[PDB]
Formats: sequence, structure tokens, C-alpha cells
Amino acid sequence: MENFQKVEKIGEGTYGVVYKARNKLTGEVVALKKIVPSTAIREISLLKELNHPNIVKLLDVIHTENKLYLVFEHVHQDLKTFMDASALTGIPLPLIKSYLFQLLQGLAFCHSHRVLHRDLKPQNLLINTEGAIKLADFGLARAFVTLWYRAPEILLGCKYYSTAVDIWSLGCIFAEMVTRRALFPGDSEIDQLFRIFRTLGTPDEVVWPGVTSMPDYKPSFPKWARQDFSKVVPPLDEDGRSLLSQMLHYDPNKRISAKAALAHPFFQDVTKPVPHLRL
Ligand SMILES: O=C(Nc1ccccn1)Nc1cccc2c1[C@H]1CCCN1C2=O
Repeated sequence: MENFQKVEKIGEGTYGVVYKARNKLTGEVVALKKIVPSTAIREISLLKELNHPNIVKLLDVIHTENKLYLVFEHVHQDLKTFMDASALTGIPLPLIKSYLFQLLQGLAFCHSHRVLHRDLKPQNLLINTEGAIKLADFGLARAFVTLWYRAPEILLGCKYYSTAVDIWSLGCIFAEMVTRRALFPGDSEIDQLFRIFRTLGTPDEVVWPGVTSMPDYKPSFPKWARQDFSKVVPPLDEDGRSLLSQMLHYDPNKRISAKAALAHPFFQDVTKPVPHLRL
């Protein structure tokens, strides 16, 4: 719109292009997402009221000339760029633990309001100079291609997934921060499923009741044995490995909720360290 001066392209998701921009009427720098179904307008208005320290604030919604723009608060850097900048030494454990803890508080808040993210990835986790991290793009999937973070139930064709899909994605991110390598970098839906099966074991009715009756399950899937987590995420300690194994349970009903994960022994010594970032 005319009240906004675009400074540059921040990025672009499936739902649209994002720009860093200046709001001439306030002078504030903002993240402007250019995306209209009445249903959408409604759902979005709801997201506007959801306020929490670990969620990127939706400042305003501009439905104009039959176009839809979302104006969000701007946050200094994304987690992916910080991970790449830290690949030689890795992110310090105390910061990994602070970031996971905060992300769980945000997810717990969202989940209590029945809002799922559905597409968590490093690119949409934003960090500031003060040690905080925030979830961006939450609620949009509902409102309106890396498969690395997708829960198995989505890959198997389940249409009514729950809050548990977000815990799965967070577990994959947790592992990636620790080892500095993506946990399941599949390049197609089937390759993704198979990379998951090769590490966690092909699922069956014992570990996942109902799995064989999922829309895309095939009796012909290969049968791989489960690997030990000590091999998958060294040097994560045993408390960290136990929390991770619970976030990665195959059955969505057995997967740990964001709320219960906040009381896990892993977080007993959390602190809030300030990162070493270059903007
Ligand atoms: O504030 C932001 N900063 C930033 C910095 C570097 C890279 C990306 N973003 N970004 C920001 C803020 C609100 C919403 C969105 C974003 C970007 C991140 C990926 C997709 N986008 C969104 O939908």
C-alpha cells in the first residue's frame, strides 16, 4: 500500500512474499506480507488478538482493493541464518535449551487456543539481540517446498492432524540445532517417509495403533529396524535424548504436549543467555 515504503524482500512462503518496510504514518519498520475469502478475513482477525512474547505480533490486516496484506512486527534475524553462521562451532547448549524452552511456551500458548502452526522450520523462527525467539507464520495455513519437518501422519495422508504435528517439527529442529545437520532431509514425500522409517523403524500396529489404515499406508513399505538415539544425536545428554524421543513418538496421541515438555528435567537448569549475532 501507499502508506508503506518497501525496503527489500525479507523472503516468501507458500502464502506470499514478505518485505521489510517502513510504515510512513508511524515510522516503524515492519514485516509486510502480501497474500479474498470472507472465511479467511475472519480467521485472520482472530490471529490479531493472540499476543505472547514468543509469537511474532500481527500488527494490522489491510484488506484493500480486493487484496490482503498482513503487517507484522519486524524481528532482526531468522534461526536458519544464525545456524549457518554458527555451523563451525555450533550453537552453545545453554542457548539451544533457552530457545527450545521459549518455543515450547509459545506453542503451549497457541495450542491452548487451538491454533496450530503446521509448518515449523528454522526459516520461520525469528530471533532478536536480547535472547528471545519467536514463532512466525503461525495460524496462516489454517487461515488460507521443504518436507524435512513434516510429521508422519501428514505424510501418510491423515486429514485431521492435531497439535502434535508441531511438536514433531520442533523435535526435528531440536536435533538439527544439536548435530548441525538436518535430521530427515527427504527430497520427496516418499523419500521423507523412508528416511524417517530408516531411523525410527518402520511403524506397525504395536507402536502406532491404526497406522495400517491411514490413507497412504502401503503393506509393501520396507521394514527397517529402529536405530538408537545415542547414534542419532550425539552429544545430547540422556535428559535431552529422552525429551527428544518423546517429541518423536510415532503415535500423535503418545507424543509429548508442549505443556508437559515444559516440566521435563532437561529444562531444570534453563537460563536466558544473550546470543552473539551479526545483523
Ligand atoms: O521479521 C522478520 N525478519 C526476518 C529476518 C531474516 C529473514 C526473515 N525474516 N521476518 C518475518 C516477520 C513476520 C512474518 C514473516 C517474517 C518472514 C520469515 C519467513 C516468512 N516470513 C513471514 O511470514
